[PDB]
Amino acid sequence: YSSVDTKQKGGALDIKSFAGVFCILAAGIVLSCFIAMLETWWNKRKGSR
Amino acid sequence: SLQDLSKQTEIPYGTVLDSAVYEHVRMKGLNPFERDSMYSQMWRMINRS
Repeated sequence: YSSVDTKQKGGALDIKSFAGVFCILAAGIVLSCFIAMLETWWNKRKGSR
Repeated sequence: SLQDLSKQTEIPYGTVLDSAVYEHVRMKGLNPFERDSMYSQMWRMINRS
């Protein structure tokens, strides 16, 4: 009956609350790998810097 | 106040066994006619185990 959940009068952040931040870094990692694929092909056609 | 003590979230409380205080809170807690949340929540904490 008591709705008084005692423990959460403030608290530290939790990895699972911060997950949405790491998603941006992960998307950056994925997109930089993908972009790197395009130069990794095209430099084979340039044969030069 | 006893309202705070029965609604606080930090400290366990109790009394001496078989005391007229323990029995008074029992009379306010186990009685079918008395139904105050304050006294009944005092009792449950006093009634545990």
